[PDB]
Amino acid sequence: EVQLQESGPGLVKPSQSLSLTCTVTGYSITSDYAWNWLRQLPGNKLEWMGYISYSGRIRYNPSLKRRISITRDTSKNQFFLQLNSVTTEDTATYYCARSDYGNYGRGDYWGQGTSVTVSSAKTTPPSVYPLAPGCGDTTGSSVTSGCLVKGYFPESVTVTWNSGSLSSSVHTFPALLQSGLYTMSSSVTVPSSTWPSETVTCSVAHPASSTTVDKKLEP
Amino acid sequence: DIQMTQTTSSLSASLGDRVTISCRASQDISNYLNWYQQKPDGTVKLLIYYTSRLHSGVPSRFSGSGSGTDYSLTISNLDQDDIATYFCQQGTTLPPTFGGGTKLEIKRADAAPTVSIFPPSSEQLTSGGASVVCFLNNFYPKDINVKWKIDGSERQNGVLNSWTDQDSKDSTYSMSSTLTLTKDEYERHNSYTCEATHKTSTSPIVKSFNRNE
Ligand SMILES: O=C(O)CCCC(=O)Nc1ccc(/C=C/c2ccccc2)cc1
Repeated sequence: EVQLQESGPGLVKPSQSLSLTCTVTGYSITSDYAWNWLRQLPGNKLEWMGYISYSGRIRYNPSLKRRISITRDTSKNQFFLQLNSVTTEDTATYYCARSDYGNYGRGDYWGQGTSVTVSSAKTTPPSVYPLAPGCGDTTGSSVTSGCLVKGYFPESVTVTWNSGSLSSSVHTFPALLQSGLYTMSSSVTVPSSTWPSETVTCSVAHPASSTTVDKKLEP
Repeated sequence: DIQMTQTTSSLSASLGDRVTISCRASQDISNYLNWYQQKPDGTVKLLIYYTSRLHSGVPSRFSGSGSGTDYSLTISNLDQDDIATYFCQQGTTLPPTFGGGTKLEIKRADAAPTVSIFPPSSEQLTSGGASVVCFLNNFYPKDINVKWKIDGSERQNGVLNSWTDQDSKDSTYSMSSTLTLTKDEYERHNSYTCEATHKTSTSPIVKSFNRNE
């Protein structure tokens, strides 16, 4: 029942500082253990950043000691990461974790990870386009429809579907960078006897821009 | 820093099988070695600490061995849930350091992709863009090739491909292919084809539409 979760901005400009919080519940950060910041860069290469012990002792990875600072607030049962002078190299998934303070050195509980992007690029909402079969494209047993989410920044985006039949297989394809901006897509497969009879619409949320659009799919 | 090396980054095995994943350290770490499971959503779980001791909750089909610099994780009676990346970590000195991980794929029966093509939308065309899209859904094995042809002529430039993670329940892969050209380029040609070449078939799977229809 120990739980950690990291929060903080998902987009930071080059040369500024990155700030994150880890909220701990079900255990007190003063009782025992070390409280760690880690990060995983593009290519899945995992890197320990530092800790604050339950007694307030602090240690840092030598590659980052010049730019890093970990603090705690025992009143809120939270610990914090500040990393200064960030560049694109600091784009990563950031993790908090509880570990043994010495002995076996095992990290026994981890947060889910939060994604931080370091770029000067502007926050842009997505364009959402319906994907329906062409007119002369007579089909068979079931029908695949989709949405194209193009030209947004930063990641991430959520695509949810509503149709009527719980025999809907959804696929969500990871986004790619198309010349500065992100593009992704999602598909849904429904029986041919439910569409175009029953309405199908995709919902695309983009929290960075706090936008939500719904495209109805038309034959 | 102690450098941790997992020489194998990719591994593919069948359900029930036994798999061994190896980890090596740049110096002697006296059995202070831990193993972790990272699921594709990024969730991380401790499996084994101090070479061979099970973390609370972990099934007994996970086990570990080793001494000195060489260590191994053994997963036997391999399960559908074990699709993950497996990382080692030395716990003897600061900074704590991790291996690059070994990705594990669960084998499955060969399956041919269900292919679909979509023309540019009404709305997109008004914007002056034109994206043709192709879904190749629910195939195995992962390796697959997609060829776009515009009026029969092959198109390599302006194509984006995106594979999903191995499906956690059925072990299939899916892929989207996206050809992006300008509205004017798009409107200069009649036929648009999407050709899937996969192990499951000797001849490609072809889907297309014609604008003059
Ligand atoms: O420098 C030394 O040799 C010993 C200093 C004592 C010490 O802090 N040991 C120690 C402290 C913390 C760890 C943490 C390991 C860890 C591993 C995975 C995730 C999060 C943390 C591992 C070892």
